[PDB]
Amino acid sequence: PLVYTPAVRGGANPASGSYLLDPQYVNSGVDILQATYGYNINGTANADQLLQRDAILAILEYALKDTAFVNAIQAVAAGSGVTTPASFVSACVTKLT
Amino acid sequence: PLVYTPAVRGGANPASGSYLLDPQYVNSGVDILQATYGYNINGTANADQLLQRDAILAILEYALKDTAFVNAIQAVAAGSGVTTPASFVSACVTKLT
Amino acid sequence: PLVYTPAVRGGANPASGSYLLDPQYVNSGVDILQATYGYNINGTANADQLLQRDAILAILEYALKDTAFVNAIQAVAAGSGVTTPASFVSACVTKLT
Amino acid sequence: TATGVAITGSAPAASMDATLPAQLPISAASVQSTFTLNLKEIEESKEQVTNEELRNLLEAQMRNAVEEIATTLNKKLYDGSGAIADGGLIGLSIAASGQDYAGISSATYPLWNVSEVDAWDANATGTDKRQALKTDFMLELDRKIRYRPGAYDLILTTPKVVEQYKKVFEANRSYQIMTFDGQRVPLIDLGFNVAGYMGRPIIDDVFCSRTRTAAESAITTALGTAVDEGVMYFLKKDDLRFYSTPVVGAFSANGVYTLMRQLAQTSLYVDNFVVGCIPQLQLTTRKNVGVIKNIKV
Amino acid sequence: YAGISSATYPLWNVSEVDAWDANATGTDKRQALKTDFMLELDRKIRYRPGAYDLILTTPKVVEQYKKVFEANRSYQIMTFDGQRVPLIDLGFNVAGYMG
Amino acid sequence: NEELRNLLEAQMRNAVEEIATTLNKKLYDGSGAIADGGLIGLSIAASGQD
Repeated sequence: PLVYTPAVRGGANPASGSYLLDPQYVNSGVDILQATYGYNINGTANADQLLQRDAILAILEYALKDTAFVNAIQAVAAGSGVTTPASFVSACVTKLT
Repeated sequence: PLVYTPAVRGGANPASGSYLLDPQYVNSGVDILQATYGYNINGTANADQLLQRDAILAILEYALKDTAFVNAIQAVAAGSGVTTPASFVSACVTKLT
Repeated sequence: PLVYTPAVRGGANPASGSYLLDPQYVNSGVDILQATYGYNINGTANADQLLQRDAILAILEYALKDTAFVNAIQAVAAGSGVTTPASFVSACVTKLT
Repeated sequence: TATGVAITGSAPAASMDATLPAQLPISAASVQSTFTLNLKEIEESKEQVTNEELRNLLEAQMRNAVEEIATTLNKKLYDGSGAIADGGLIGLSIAASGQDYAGISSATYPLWNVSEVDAWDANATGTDKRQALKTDFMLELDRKIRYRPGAYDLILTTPKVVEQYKKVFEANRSYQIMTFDGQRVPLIDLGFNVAGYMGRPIIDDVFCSRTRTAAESAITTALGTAVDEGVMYFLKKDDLRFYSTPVVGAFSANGVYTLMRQLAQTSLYVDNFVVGCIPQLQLTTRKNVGVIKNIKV
Repeated sequence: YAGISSATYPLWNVSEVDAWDANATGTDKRQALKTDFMLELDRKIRYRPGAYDLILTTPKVVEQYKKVFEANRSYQIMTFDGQRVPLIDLGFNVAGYMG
Repeated sequence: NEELRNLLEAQMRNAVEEIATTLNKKLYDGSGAIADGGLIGLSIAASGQD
């Protein structure tokens, strides 16, 4: 089970529901990201959605900055059946399951 | 071999360098990103980083919006040993090999 | 592998692309020709059509003036089945191959 | 929301409105043209050529290149679903449909779609279906603009569909003769123009079309093409604006800002000109939009 | 007609409207004269913005243009007071198409 | 925006105008029925009902 907390230093769960992501340097070098993240805008979360939001922020704080995650998602995009990038995001599903 | 053009319509490679992402609705419901993406700010991309940036913008545009991928990344975070999410991304990277 | 140049004394490759053929006396006697030759008008000559243009100016500068080429082309115009002068020009393809 | 609770009730289930962001970048593409004319050519064409609009090559071709930017641009105002090859435009084919166009979808939000009188009508005989503009595809569109309470000012109409609009009249007219005693013989004309559908005039564009979607797969594989050539586009003129960037040194050529910039010289007797601009189109509020897709044409 | 074949430059070859249909029954498929022909030709002449002045009409086709009026015309007497009687013309001559 | 800036006052007239736009909607569909305001409406006020 994941014990994630929002990875900004102060301002994890804001009052306005607009969690401002920290700037992160993504290719380990040359590119910055600078996202935000708005909370509930179509109702609330349905207690599966508190776990999916728990992992969307986990794949976005720690994984894109990490240089071991991006070297494997590069080699998924170098497979011999991956074009037209909706089959990229369906090939890496079958890897994870 | 992943071929890829950016999913924003008239903003494929900008002149100012600041590729502004279109807002996508991520949790299949209730949230919103409104990300950006800065180009070369710590050097230039040396022809292997044109493939890592190729896979970062694919996992950011066409993956977090998809509701089959986010349930596939949810189950990895609900295993046995995925705590303090540097072990979450290490349990994610062994599944991608 | 001819290295053919246009036979005007000055004015081989003209600036405006209107290569004015100098007047030539064709039957060795009685007629005058007075052509021109416009260069690129439906694109560029794409490195193969330079060689075809190399053989049309040669048949126009140096061949119709000649008195032996015109007697050989006279003999093809008295063959067994040479009428309707598009079977004339297809009977001399089968001579030149 | 606003629910009905009892008079001795409790607090009813909090809620609040939602606003959404928008998009349409103008930062990526452009549209350009070049000349590459000599310095001898511009001189000896002042004596040899005859017409006065061919003697000056630099004056003529610069007009001939600005007016090519203008005619390649509204061709891509009905197209341009892509990229650098289209010119960075977006286009009225996707800005008047159920597609995304600003990041705001239509599957998630059903109120970001336009009014459609799609006339394929898949129940008739095969490979032909495409029922003609009768009259009730058009006062039925006006019903759908009223539920989503908007108005319109302008109709777009490829001149094939004006020819189908004009044949609506000839199924509903008949000539009549009156005031006949001893004067001049009656005098047939049998021809008529178009005032344009109740004071909202019908402009007609030669280059107007609409690329069929990928959801209309069985339509475009039964007709061979996807250009559809039969759209109407009931639009509002003050709700649809055009952008271009004023870079320094640029001049306005019929509203569109263009920049000249003669290039550098390498030798004598050569010029190498260029000319270009950078466009973008905007369609705020899909309320004031109505389309009559798939006419018999 | 001048030096230009229409196959290499398609901005020649005049906008035509044919009246054969190639699939009606019989041996004479000529599709007599509808008003749709003068609207279909005006459509294909609009895509290249030129405007005609004349129509040249062998006078058998003027009869076919005149027999279109006879399909849809009638006579209405919208004056009821007396003092005069109507007078039949039953004849009419052609001004031309759209002026 | 000068309308989303004041967050209390804007949501105040998005509620008063929401009470009104659900009120004529139940001027046609009332039938008592406490889950819609207790109105009656013209479904049974202009018919053969009681």
